[PDB]
Amino acid sequence: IFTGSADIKHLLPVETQRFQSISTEFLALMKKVSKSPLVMDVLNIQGVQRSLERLADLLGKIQKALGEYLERERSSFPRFYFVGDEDLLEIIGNSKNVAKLQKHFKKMFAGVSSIILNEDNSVVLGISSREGEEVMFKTPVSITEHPKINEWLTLVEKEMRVTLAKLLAESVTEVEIFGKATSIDPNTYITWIDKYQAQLVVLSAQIAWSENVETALSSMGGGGDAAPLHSVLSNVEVTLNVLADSVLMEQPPLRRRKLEHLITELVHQRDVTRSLIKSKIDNAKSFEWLSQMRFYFDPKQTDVLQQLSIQMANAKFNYGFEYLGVQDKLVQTPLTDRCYLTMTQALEARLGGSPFGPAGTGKTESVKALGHQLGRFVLVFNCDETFDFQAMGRIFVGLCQVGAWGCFDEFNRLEERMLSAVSQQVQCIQEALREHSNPNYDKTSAPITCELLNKQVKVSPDMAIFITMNPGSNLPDNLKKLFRSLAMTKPDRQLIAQVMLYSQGFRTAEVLANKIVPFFKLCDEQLSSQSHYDFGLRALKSVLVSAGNVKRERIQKIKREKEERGEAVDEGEIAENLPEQEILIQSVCETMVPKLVAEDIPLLFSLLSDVFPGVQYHRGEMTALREELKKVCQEMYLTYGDGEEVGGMWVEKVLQLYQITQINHGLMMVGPSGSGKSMAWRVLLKALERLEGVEGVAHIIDPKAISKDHLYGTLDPNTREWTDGLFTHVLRKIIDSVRGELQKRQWIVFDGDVDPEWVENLNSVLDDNKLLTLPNGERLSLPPNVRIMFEVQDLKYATLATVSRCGMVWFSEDVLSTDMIFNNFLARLRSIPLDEGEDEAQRRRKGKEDEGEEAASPMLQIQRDAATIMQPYFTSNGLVTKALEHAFQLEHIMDLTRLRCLGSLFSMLHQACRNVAQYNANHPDFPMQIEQLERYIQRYLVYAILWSLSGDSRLKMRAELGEYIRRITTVPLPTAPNIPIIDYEVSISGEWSPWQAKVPQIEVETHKVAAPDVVVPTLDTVRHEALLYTWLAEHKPLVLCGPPGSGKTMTLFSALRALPDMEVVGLNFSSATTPELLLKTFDHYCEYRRTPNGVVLAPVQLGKWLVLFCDEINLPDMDKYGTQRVISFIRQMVEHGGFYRTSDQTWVKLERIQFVGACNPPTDPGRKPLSHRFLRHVPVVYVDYPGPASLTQIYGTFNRAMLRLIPSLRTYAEPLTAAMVEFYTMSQERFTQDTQPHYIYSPRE
Amino acid sequence: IAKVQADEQFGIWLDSSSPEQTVPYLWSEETPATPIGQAIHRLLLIQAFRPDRLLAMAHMFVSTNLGESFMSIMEQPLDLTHIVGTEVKPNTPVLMCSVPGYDASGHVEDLAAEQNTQITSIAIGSAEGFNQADKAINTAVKSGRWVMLKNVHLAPGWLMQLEKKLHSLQPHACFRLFLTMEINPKVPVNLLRAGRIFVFEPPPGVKANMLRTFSSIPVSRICKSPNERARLYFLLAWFHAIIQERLRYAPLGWSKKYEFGESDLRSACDTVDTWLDDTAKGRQNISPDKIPWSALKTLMAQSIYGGRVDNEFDQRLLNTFLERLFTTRSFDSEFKLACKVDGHKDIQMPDGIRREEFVQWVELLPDTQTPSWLGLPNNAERVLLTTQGVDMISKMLKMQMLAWMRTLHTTASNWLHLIPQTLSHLKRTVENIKDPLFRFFEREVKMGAKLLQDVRQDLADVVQVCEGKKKQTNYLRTLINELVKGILPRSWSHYTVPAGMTVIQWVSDFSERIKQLQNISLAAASGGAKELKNIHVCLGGLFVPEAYITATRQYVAQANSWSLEELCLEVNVTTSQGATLDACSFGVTGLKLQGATCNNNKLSLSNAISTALPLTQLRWVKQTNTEKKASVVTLPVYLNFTRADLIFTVDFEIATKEDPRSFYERGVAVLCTE
Ligand SMILES: Nc1ncnc2c1ncn2[C@@H]1O[C@H](COP(=O)(O)OP(=O)(O)OP(=O)(O)O)[C@@H](O)[C@H]1O
Ligand SMILES: Nc1ncnc2c1ncn2[C@@H]1O[C@H](COP(=O)(O)OP(=O)(O)O)[C@@H](O)[C@H]1O
Ligand SMILES: Nc1ncnc2c1ncn2[C@@H]1O[C@H](COP(=O)(O)OP(=O)(O)O)[C@@H](O)[C@H]1O
Ligand SMILES: [Mg+2]
Ligand SMILES: [Mg+2]
Repeated sequence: IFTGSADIKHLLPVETQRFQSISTEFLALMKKVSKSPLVMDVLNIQGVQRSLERLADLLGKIQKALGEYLERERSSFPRFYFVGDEDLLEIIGNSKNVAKLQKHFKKMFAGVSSIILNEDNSVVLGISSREGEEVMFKTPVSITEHPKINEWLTLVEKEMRVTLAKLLAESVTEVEIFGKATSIDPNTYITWIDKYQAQLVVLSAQIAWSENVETALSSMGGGGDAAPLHSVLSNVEVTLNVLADSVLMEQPPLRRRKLEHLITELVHQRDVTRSLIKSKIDNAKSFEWLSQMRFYFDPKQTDVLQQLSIQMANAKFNYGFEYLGVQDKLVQTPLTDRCYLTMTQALEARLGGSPFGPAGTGKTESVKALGHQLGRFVLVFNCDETFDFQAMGRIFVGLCQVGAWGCFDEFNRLEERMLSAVSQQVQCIQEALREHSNPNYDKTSAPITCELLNKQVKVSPDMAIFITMNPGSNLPDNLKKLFRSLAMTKPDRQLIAQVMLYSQGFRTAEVLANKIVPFFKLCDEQLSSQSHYDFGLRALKSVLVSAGNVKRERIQKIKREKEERGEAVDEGEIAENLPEQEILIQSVCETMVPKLVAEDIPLLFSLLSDVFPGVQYHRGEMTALREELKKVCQEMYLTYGDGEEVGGMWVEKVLQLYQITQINHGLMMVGPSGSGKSMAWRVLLKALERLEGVEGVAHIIDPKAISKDHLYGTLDPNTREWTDGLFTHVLRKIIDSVRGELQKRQWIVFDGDVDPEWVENLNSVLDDNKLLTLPNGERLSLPPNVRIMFEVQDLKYATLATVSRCGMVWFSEDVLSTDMIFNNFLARLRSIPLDEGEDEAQRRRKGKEDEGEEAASPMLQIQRDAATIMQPYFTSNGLVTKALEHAFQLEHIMDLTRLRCLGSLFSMLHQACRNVAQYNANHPDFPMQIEQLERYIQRYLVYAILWSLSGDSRLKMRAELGEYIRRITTVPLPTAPNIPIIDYEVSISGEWSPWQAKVPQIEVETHKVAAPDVVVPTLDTVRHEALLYTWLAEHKPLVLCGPPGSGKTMTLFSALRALPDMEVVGLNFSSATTPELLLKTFDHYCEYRRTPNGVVLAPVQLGKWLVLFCDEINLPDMDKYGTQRVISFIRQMVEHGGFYRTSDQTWVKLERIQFVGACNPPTDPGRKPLSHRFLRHVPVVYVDYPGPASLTQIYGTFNRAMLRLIPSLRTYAEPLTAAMVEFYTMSQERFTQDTQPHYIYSPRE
Repeated sequence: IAKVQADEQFGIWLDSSSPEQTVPYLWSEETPATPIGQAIHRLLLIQAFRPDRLLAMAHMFVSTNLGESFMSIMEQPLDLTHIVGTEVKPNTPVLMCSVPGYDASGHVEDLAAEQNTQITSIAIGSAEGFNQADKAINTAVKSGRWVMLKNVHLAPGWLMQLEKKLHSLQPHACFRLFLTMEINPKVPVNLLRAGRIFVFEPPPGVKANMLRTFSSIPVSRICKSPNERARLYFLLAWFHAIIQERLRYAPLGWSKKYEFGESDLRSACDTVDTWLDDTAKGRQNISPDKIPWSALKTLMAQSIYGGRVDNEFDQRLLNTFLERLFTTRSFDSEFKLACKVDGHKDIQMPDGIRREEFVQWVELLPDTQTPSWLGLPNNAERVLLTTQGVDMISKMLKMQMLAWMRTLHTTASNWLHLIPQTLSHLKRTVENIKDPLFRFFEREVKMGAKLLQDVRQDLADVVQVCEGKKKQTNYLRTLINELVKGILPRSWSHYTVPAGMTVIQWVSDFSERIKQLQNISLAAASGGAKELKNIHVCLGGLFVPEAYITATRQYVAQANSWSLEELCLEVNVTTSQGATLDACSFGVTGLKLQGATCNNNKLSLSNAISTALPLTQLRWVKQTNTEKKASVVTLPVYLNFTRADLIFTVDFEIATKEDPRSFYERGVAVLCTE
């Protein structure tokens, strides 16, 4: 506290000196204890305990004194109660550094976001709002004559109120002479609008209309003719026509918002005047007129705060003259008229208002609009989990002292204890307010006090409290007799849209609203229920604003096109000759189509053509970006399509993603697994880099692979040192721009599920504030080029707060057709060699066309030949597609994804081409010709489809897939009558060969008859060893699942040990498994080598690869939001090929690491099913029990090895084994797990 | 059943006002039954024949068993003297629970005045209140003083501490603690268990309500000039009494039980005072024309009372009351507060202009209040009585619940036999997908089939576990408890159902819905798409009937190429069987009309409980700017009898000379299901 400020010592001279003395003694004791850090030496210090008790006493006293000073400062200027202790210290301490106060003005005041200072920062010239709007003080306040923050800040507030009052007085003076005219010049009207503030212009229009109506009624009460009201209505019509003509043109955004507010107000004024004319109101005291909000302006009043009176029904208020800046004007729908009447009636009786109803009806918005209409500072308390309870008593004290309104958002969602505490505080405050209503109470001296924070606080009469409720529950019992409740059951969306469209220049606003509102109702009802579907009134407002923007863009386009040629331009003529329905439908589709799933798009278009008949959507193509996308997709072997062509939907999704990036700063891709999200944003980034010339850098930051503290950073509780988290470090590195990072497009992709733990701190980032707050206190402003991106699978565990804060493109699984995946595989095979390691890898980047390097390696030639051979099988109506479609019908032990099977098949075809290469290298004299290569490739293709699609299923269903293949294929198959085709293998020669030819009847010796390191070869054993070799030569995170004891780990070890290059690190997982275990395994068996390219994690043993056996992938427990943390870490570190450190916060790239693991069926208890995003890379093998014949063979060999000890008993080797096998089978089919959970009978028994 | 046809005098008893008094002999028995047997047999007969008089038969059955005067002592007012002086221990707190909105401290005040024992009354809810309560209790323990602690329901924690304190005390014989409170679940169970609970309900009756209101308002406030204020207050009190009594007959009177309490009364009184003072300017008398009737009506309809009203039709009904009562014609000597009390007698406004005359008039009201006083139909009392009878039977059945594997097994087997097996999903055709009706029916059949397979799997697994062959998972144990206890399982609630619905009724309606969906699927398979337009579907049977209305609108708009926003619904009731359907007309079955009869598509008021519309036809015609006629009334179509879900609002035309205000006040509405 006393070191982070420069003026803090001046304000508390006794205190600062006291702490300084305490600090000198404490530093002396610190040096003394540092000399002898031993505890025994510490306890032997002469009188350390007495001095320490003295220090504790004094430190507590100065801390209390500091609190008392802060309380005095708050009480001497009420608005500091709205801002925290640390920020209070920052404001009071940085008196000379006035520029540091600019970031707290948005909390103390309503619309005040900055202060216009002088050249030397000694005189506050005026106030600047958040939108850049400024108010110039009539008499500027001088900091020099009032050095204390208190006095000059209070003078700022007071003279701001005074200058607003004077501005309103002269504004009324101008709008009077505006009103008393049958024709207003648009130029002078626009000059008046620009020259004054939006709030003040709106109030001036309201005052002028109210006084005109009052005078008209007064004249009518004596005359009896309706002419004055007709004149007033005609004047309002003329003003609306002028405003519409002006808003049709091009205006600056501030003047545009002023025009929108004026149109919204004058529409309501015209409606009220029409109602008065129709009702035939003659006297000014009729309730048909008294019920409307009336404004009375008397400049003769000496006090500015009492200059303006706002009266409706019985209640009459005084304008608080709080400066609100450019707020959002409410439409004044009749439901809000009922709201205004009820709330003002409640405040007249000194009761708080409690509107209730479903969300989205505009409860807190209506309360805030009512507060702003009276010019009262209104705070909205979001009652969600972002609840600031500890400082709310201070906030209520501030509301009492300054006269600011306070509104809660959803009072029922508070927890019971917070609800009770806030209810008690509100009850005390409301009783204090009701004490103002006693007629016998003296008004000359009215010291009304309320008990808050164990002290008496004066409650201003102007302050009020609103509690917004939402049934489905009701107000607390103590607050039921003090609050007037109101039912916000249904907003009048038709009038909402009609007025807002009329304010946007749409001539046919009524028809468009009457069409758009039921259309949104149909979108809510007919369309499939999704979490991210927002069809409330806010979405409708945003869509209508976007439609207005599109219409203005069309008008500007037509005007520029005409000015390019030799014809004149008339804005009204262009606007008249313009289809509004097409603009509205284009806006709706642009806003809503990307958010929709594949099946809902035809539903959207059907409903949209039903409501809007005869109009169509024309897609806005981007030819330059289209060509760039085509070039980039060709560069990295993707399939590209236009419109209905194959790949057209994916390109459309990429274009929608580009639009969302242009519009929003935060956005999400919420496509299911294996839909093309990563490739979409990668190709978009590279296409933008190649088009705009701005280098694009992406920071894939997995949010769940590391803890929240490791992601955001944690502060040391003792030494108060701040450690930057991964996201915070990345953001700080971008902001600093030591290497020109502000000149490059940074995309912070998260690539992980979203849950409401690590997105809580991102809420401020995703807001319009674009600010990041840290526990230390530093505030990080999001640079314009930084684009927060989320690449998630679903939204099952995401709050509405983070979803509504960002744009979204849904990448439905129908987007990624199997044809383009096949084309990608074929192109990658035809271009990317496999024998290449570090060489021929960067050379692909070096070669834009790779001319002259076609016959670089015989590997490339043979894989081109193989791809040419298998091309007729990977077409749309091909063998592989039909096999995949059939296998989707088949059931699998793990849930089945298309890309898992496709990746497994691609890997085994890669192994087929590598086997061809090996045979070619072993036969230099006769290389394999085209015919033998074709035979082998077709045979291995059938084999690979069979072992990839059905590799996860069980035996007879594997035979089912095999017979399906046999009836759908044309390649010759084995001709044996009654043998499964999976039993056959493919040799180098074209013909098949049974696996039994590779199953020798070995003879184990007497010893090690049952030793663990004994693997008697069987059909299943040899097939699985071959499959393991195939999937380990590709270095994939292969996964084996099966019933316990089936032989998973054994066969994996047997297959892996045949390769003298990989060492297995067995890791056993369970419910307590965390990525920290993998980190310890890494730092034990590996080291972080500092390669110049980047930090590389490699095993200590050079030349030998590392395999990490994870015995149980399933057991790690799902979190409360699912998505096992270690599984997500493994996914990130196998897909992106690396992970982020927890100390340095730099990318680490793995080298020579594999992640082969074992599992159990998910149907077994405690086996959590694996996520699709992780299962996509990993192939899965079903290692079932050996079965009768395999058991007989293996254990006959074992029993022969046994009874070799006793020569006489060897004759009983096979009967004994047969007895063992039959007894085991009978026991296994007798004691099912249903009877008892421990009745598992594995070959381990 | 045979005896029903053989008795010619059955009609005079069935339609009798009090059939339960004289139940004719209709049972066959071998030996003449004892009087208790006669009572129970007649109770069953009344339950089957006239369930509304179930309570009345119940009282005589209790009288036959336990003596006539068993319930007599309850009717007499509660005597505090003997119950407090005797049979209550000094350490037992007297918990005077009351229905919210009605106080009970006055009874204890009168008791203390009669017993000439000084007493202190303490409010609860504030810290100094707690301190004063503790000090007064401590003083009373050592001095034998009575202590009141008002509104103790606000502090459950302090209630637990107070109960703990009262457990460990040595109270004096004259000491006694009175805890007045309101009905609220937040209060501790231990305090209720250790106290002599007393329930103080407000006495029902319009007369009692207006006496309470007039006693609450001080005489000086009413006596304030002008003298028109007394009549204004009497009108306000009458209106408050009408709505408060109408709250009882729900949902017929009010679509839901709103919280029309004393706070609204005080707010309305303050509004009347302020506006009458503003208009009067202190004059001793003002003409009734000059009274701001519009201001009072608007404030009492939008803010004072209509703030808590969310349903549009309840707001319309409140507007009807306010426009009928608060008018200049109210000051006329022949003004009729209520019309058609018994068809002949009409309650008239008292001619007096003073508060004492108004009190004298209200005290002279006959003690024969009927729902027609409130504007409700006379059979509303019958509906309330039969609802109370059903609730009383359910309450005793829950009481009697305090082995079952075979009963659950046979119940589940019967349910599985009753419920149909399978639903066939509609086949997706490229031509059929464009039809909105086909899309809606496809969604219906898909979600209904999902629910059907879920329910059938659950029931079959319940049958298996009741056979002792399957383990009990958490979902299973929960569902078994729900079925055994009778609560509808939460899993089988994917479509809106009436609140407090037993599982058996849900199963019956589920089977009916799946039968209807099977018929729809068969028709769609047979005809493809033409038959789906010419199918008569019950709106109650459909899971989301508003989606059906939307689908009909969409189909009409698409077939005739009109825009969807230019279509309005016209309802025609045709009694002919199999009436022809126009190209833009859809048949509807099962609609039930409440409180009216429709003849030639023309409403007429009736005293029947409900009237079944033979064949409703919904037609979508192009919107016309022609003004609505004065004889056209808008009726809500509630999903069920609870009147909690609104689907669409039909329009109908009034027959002969019937006032639409009566239609609004009588609670006339259409129900998709009964
Ligand atoms: N347009 C395309 N044309 C051809 N192949 C494509 C295309 N898009 C994607 N693929 C292929 O399909 C794979 C899946 O795409 P991508 O990796 O982008 O998915 P993802 O959505 O990030 O996956 P997951 O959500 O499962 O993590 C790509 O790696 C690529 O091999
Ligand atoms: N009368 C109205 N005029 C214009 N917009 C409205 C109106 N009523 C509601 N809205 C919009 O509906 C949204 C509702 O949000 P809000 O009022 O904050 O939550 P709630 O409706 O739950 O109180 C607001 O964003 C507001 O813009
Ligand atoms: N073909 C085979 N050759 C050798 N041993 C086998 C064979 N089939 C089954 N076994 C036996 O089955 C057991 C498999 O157990 P194991 O794979 O370790 O279980 P888990 O995979 O659950 O750890 C081994 O102990 C092994 O002796
Ligand atoms: Mg909200
Ligand atoms: Mg991805």
